[PDB]
This record gives sequence, C-alpha cells and structure tokens, in this order.
Amino acid sequence: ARIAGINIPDHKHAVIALTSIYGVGKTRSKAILAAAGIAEDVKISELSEGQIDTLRDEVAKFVVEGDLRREISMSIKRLMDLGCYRGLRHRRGLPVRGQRTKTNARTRKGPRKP
Amino acid sequence: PRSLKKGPFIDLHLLKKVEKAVESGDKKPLRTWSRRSTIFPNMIGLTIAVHNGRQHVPVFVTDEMVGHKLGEFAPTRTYRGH
Amino acid sequence: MKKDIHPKYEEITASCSCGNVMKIRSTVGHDLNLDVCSKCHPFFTGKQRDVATGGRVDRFNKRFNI
Amino acid sequence: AKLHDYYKDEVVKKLMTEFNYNSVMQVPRVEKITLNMGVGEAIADKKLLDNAAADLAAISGQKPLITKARKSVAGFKIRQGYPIGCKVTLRGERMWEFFERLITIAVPRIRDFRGLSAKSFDGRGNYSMGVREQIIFPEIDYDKVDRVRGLDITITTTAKSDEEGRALLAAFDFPFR
Amino acid sequence: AKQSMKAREVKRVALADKYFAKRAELKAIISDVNAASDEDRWNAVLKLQTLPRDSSPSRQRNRCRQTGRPHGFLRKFGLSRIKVREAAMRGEIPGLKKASW
RNA sequence: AGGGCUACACACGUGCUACAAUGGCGCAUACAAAGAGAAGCGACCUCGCGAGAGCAAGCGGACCUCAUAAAGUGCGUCGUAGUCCGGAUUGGAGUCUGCAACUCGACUCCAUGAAGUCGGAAUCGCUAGUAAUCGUGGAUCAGAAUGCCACGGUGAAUACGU
Ligand SMILES: [Mg+2]
Ligand SMILES: [Mg+2]
Ligand SMILES: [Mg+2]
Ligand SMILES: [Mg+2]
Ligand SMILES: [Mg+2]
Ligand SMILES: [Mg+2]
Ligand SMILES: [Mg+2]
Ligand SMILES: [Mg+2]
Ligand SMILES: [Mg+2]
Ligand SMILES: [Mg+2]
Ligand SMILES: [Zn+2]
Repeated sequence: ARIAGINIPDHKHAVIALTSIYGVGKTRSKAILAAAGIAEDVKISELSEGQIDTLRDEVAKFVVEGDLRREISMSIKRLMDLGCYRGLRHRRGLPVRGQRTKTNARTRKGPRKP
Repeated sequence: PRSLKKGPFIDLHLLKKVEKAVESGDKKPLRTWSRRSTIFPNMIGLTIAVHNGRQHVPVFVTDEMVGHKLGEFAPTRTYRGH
Repeated sequence: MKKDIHPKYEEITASCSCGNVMKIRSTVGHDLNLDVCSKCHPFFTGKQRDVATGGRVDRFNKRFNI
Repeated sequence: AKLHDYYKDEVVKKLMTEFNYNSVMQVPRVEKITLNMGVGEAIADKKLLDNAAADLAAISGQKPLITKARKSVAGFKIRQGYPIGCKVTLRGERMWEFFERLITIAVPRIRDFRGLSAKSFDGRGNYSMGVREQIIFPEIDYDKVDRVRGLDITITTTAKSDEEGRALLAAFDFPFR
Repeated sequence: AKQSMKAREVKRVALADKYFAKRAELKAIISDVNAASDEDRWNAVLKLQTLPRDSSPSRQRNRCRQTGRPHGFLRKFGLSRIKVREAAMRGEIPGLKKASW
C-alpha cells in the first residue's frame, strides 16, 4: 500500500485502488494486475509485501507521478518556448485544440470575471 | 494528423526553395505562403518568413520544433484585449 | 566548513547519451542521466559536425517517407 | 580538483608559452564564483525568498547569505534592512566542482544556446554571465519550482586586463560567440 | 449565382474529368503498402500535388443547374429547394406528390 | 494564394452531457421498424488493444452490404462517496477523408479526472403509443453533427373545473 510514493487506500478492489496513481488508470491497472496474475475481485488489504513489491516494480516498468509530471510539464514548456499557436493558448490561458471561446470556454478560462 | 502511410507534406515550390537556400542561401529570408508544410531537418538554420495573411513573420527554425508546420508560428488573429 | 546547515554533497556519476560519463561530487540526491554535454554539443565541436538523439530523430526520422 | 589539475598543467603551460611571463603567478587565477538571486518580489510574498534560498542551496551545497537592502529606495518600495536577496560565494574545491558542473552540463542546456557573450568583463578581466533559466543546472528537479526564475553569475578572475581574462577563460574552452 | 460561379464550376468539372485517371492512379500508388515508400510514394506525392488543384473532385459544390444556388441542393433532383418545389408542384417531376402518412 | 465567417472582459436563445445506485463497470443472452447504395454499400478471411488497413465475393438491390440494435433479463462488483458518477480540459501516439486536418474535421489508444450534490426571480413542452427515455436510418456530404428530417423499443401521471 506504498506504491510509487503514495499511500494507496485499502478496502477497495484491485483496479479501483491503482487508479490513484498519477499515470495508471483503469486499463493500465488491469494490465498490471494481469502481469502480476492477481484476480481483480480481491482487495489491496490481504496482499502480502512481496506481492506489493512485484506490483511496485511493474508500476516502475511504467511511468510514475514524478516522471509523468516532468514530461508533460516539459511538453507544455516546449510549447511556450516555441511561441507557437499552442504556446500562445497555453500562455494566455485559452483553449488549445481549437474549441470555441465566444462561449463554453469556462473550463480553460476560469469562472466568469465580471 | 496526417497519416504515416502517406508520409509528411511540403509544397514542391517550397521544397525547391529550401534546397536552394540550404546550399547557397545567405542573403535574405524566404518569403513563402505554404503554411501547411511540415518542417524538415534539412531546413535547420534558415529564417524563412511564412505568410500569416497580410505580411510574412520571420521564424528562425530551431532543432526542437520538428513535427510542427509553418502555420503554428504565424498568428492569424490579432487580439490586444477587451 | 560548518555542520548541520548545508545539504548533502556526495559523489555522483553523470552519464550523457553519447557515452561521456563524469565523476562529480555534487548535490542532487541520486544518479543522473543527462542528454547533452560539452562533447556532444553542436556549437562546442562543429555546428554541422555533431549528431543528436532527440527531436531530430526519435519523433521524426522513424516516420519520414522521403 | 580535476579541473584544477587541468588548470595547473595545461592552462598554465599554454598561458606561459603564449604570454612569455617571468613568473608563474603572473597568470590569471580565479578568486571566486558568486551566485546571485536578486529576488525583488519578497515585498509581496516573503516566502519567495526562502524558496530562492532553498534553490541556491540545491544548486550549490551552501546555505545562502540572505543579502540586505543596501539603502532605502522608495521607487522599488524597499526600506533599510529588508531582505531582498540571497547569494553564495564558492571558492576553492567547491568553486571547481560547481564550475565543471556548469561548463559541462548547464552551458549546453541553455535555451536556444548560440554561444556565450564575449563582452562581459568590467574592463580589467572579471567575467559576469546571467542565465535566464535556472533549469539548465542539473541539481534542479523541476518538480518543486513554483516559478522558473533566473540568476546571474560572476567569475572573479585575478587577470590584469580583458585580454588576459579572455585568454584564461578561452583556455577552458568557453564558446565565446 | 453571379454567372462567374457557374463558369467556375464548369471549368472545375472540365479539369476534374480531364485530369481524371491520373489523380486516381497516384492515390492508388500512395495507398498500397506493397509499393516502396522510399522513393515511388514520395515522388507520387510530389506529382499529385503539382497537378492543378481544380482537377480534384473535392472542389465540387454541386450547384443548381439553372439558378446556381450552392445551398439546399438535392442530388436526386439536381435542383435547389426552390426549383424543386416549383417544378415538382407544377408537375414536371414524375411520380412526385405531397406525402401524408 | 493565405486569412475570416471557429475571432472573446462578457450577456441571451436552442440543444447535448451529467450531478448518480431506477446507476456505473465486466461477462452471457434476447426482441425492431424505416431507409441508402456502382467515380457506392462494401460479406468473409487475415493484421492491429482500438480507430482502421490488405485481400476481396455479393448487390442497382423483399436476394448482398451498411447492421451486432439499445434500454431490457441473468450473473457479480461498487456502497451514498465528489466516488468505479461526470468526461470537460491537457500531453503523448495514431487511423480515415481530402492536394493539404496548424488557425479549422471526426474518431481511436494511454494518461490527466474540473465545474457539477437536482439549480433564484422567472420560464417552456405534453391529455396519450402522448410526455420521459433507448437505439437506428436518411438528406446535406470528398471528410465533418449534440442540429434537421424519418423510424421503431419500453412507456406514464393528471384533467375536480373556467
Ligand atoms: Mg490513475
Ligand atoms: Mg465539398
Ligand atoms: Mg453558382
Ligand atoms: Mg458559428
Ligand atoms: Mg452521456
Ligand atoms: Mg431501400
Ligand atoms: Mg472532483
Ligand atoms: Mg471527474
Ligand atoms: Mg390536444
Ligand atoms: Mg393512470
Ligand atoms: Zn555526451
């Protein structure tokens, strides 16, 4: 219950707990538990330390919180040093992939100012 | 994005200009209108000026901007603020 | 030097992508694996006489159809 | 140590043959390297100074001297005695270690690096560079940096004039665009 | 339709059906994995792109054959909604009637 | 030729998606109708987690294809949580159309997992196969719908009265 540097909760099923890892959603969790051979109906409570350790090194076979943060933040910073369209949107705080900003841009602009 | 089975894209006129520029071009920027051409590693070191709609904004090509096209670096909608 | 006020300053190995590995007593916390260095930089030794292992190859050179 | 040995043998020999000196000490030595962070936003967030101090501590393994306001400047809204900066001086083995770290790691990692400015001497041979991104230093993790601040760096040299200082630095293979 | 747009569509039909059988074989050359990507595909891309843009069938707007109206077109009747309603209600279109089900 | 109609401190209209358990998720299995097809629908088989790709028969169509309907029913899990609800943002890697998908298409895979806890004044639809919901087809269409026009599956409540 100490994978990747977080304190992943017990009493939750196998997949439902590994979702908390920043970089492991439902599918990658199912892939980890598949490579580890553990059934998906069992909790994270009654798993022994060695099983937790092989889960740890399988998570380490994938990207983890700190590393993922590093590549995505360097991708955003590469956008902003290019001074490209995506850089201007990320800087200015506007939609990047081309959505409409006249209306329905709240999730990338914050709540309404005036 | 463009499929891999068709490869990248570059206009032929611009392509000819880019080899002429990287073989004997040291005089003036390259005034092009093809915003749709993906940057190649051949053009590295050029100061091509791509058409943003009314003029041509120069952009010095850097080796860390690879899978982007010339229209990502030309702004099309000027907006100071409200 | 003083005591119990400065950080940890152990001996660290730094390995770049071109095979240049440097022993340096530094303050990082763990091993380092960097990419560029003096030996593998364009300006330092030949602007068009260096190779890279980044945006010019991985993302692009694998996919080109020229 | 290693770069100090490289100095003691190769740089001293090449300077000896190039400058035709009568004394070994007549070649430029190096006094120190002062890493400076003129924070200047401490007036709003006092904590931003402690983060800069932690950042200098990260870059070089020394606690920083919290530098004080030299005099009161109403334009910048600073009084006498308000802590608006932090610095560290590295001289000796630590100077050489950090110096190697910089020249071999950080100077290539500069953003759009087109060489180093060849006019940064006071007029007697003391070099002074300003980096615009702290990220070039390897020590940085980038996972605990609120703001990507920059810093300057002064290589204090015992050179007599700008030519001798440039000669000493160029011997260490600086880009010098 | 300003008469100019009609003439444009005429020249587009002409260049499309004349430069046809060339754009199509270039597309076939691009689409097939078996042909070498290295040189044949890249040169086929270049030859395809240097072919005049008007010769593509993706520039057909399918205007009305009489009044050139770009919008409201129907492929079945070949006419704008207005001309469809007038000619269909007068009775020159066979088997057509006001439906009610 | 490029750009803009997609611009964004904002406000309004019309929709979609939710706030959850009458639900989400995996597995098993049912029941439609109406349409569209040849510079088109495109079996099968194989490859790829998937979008889709190669090969390619049949069909000018009560014959072939689109096309496996879904909600439902059974089995488990979640246990009232901002959560296994939500999928908005954002990064990376792609597929397809098209010369070309950056401004400015749609999907797919991985990760990121916000606001949102049933909504004030006010205001809209509906008297029955209707409202409410579930899914499918068309036109436009090179590609690009949550819109429009059609088709079926479950299927209410209430109408004292003016
Ligand atoms: Mg997760
Ligand atoms: Mg069209
Ligand atoms: Mg017309
Ligand atoms: Mg609009
Ligand atoms: Mg939904
Ligand atoms: Mg039919
Ligand atoms: Mg939340
Ligand atoms: Mg969420
Ligand atoms: Mg009625
Ligand atoms: Mg009743
Ligand atoms: Zn190297």
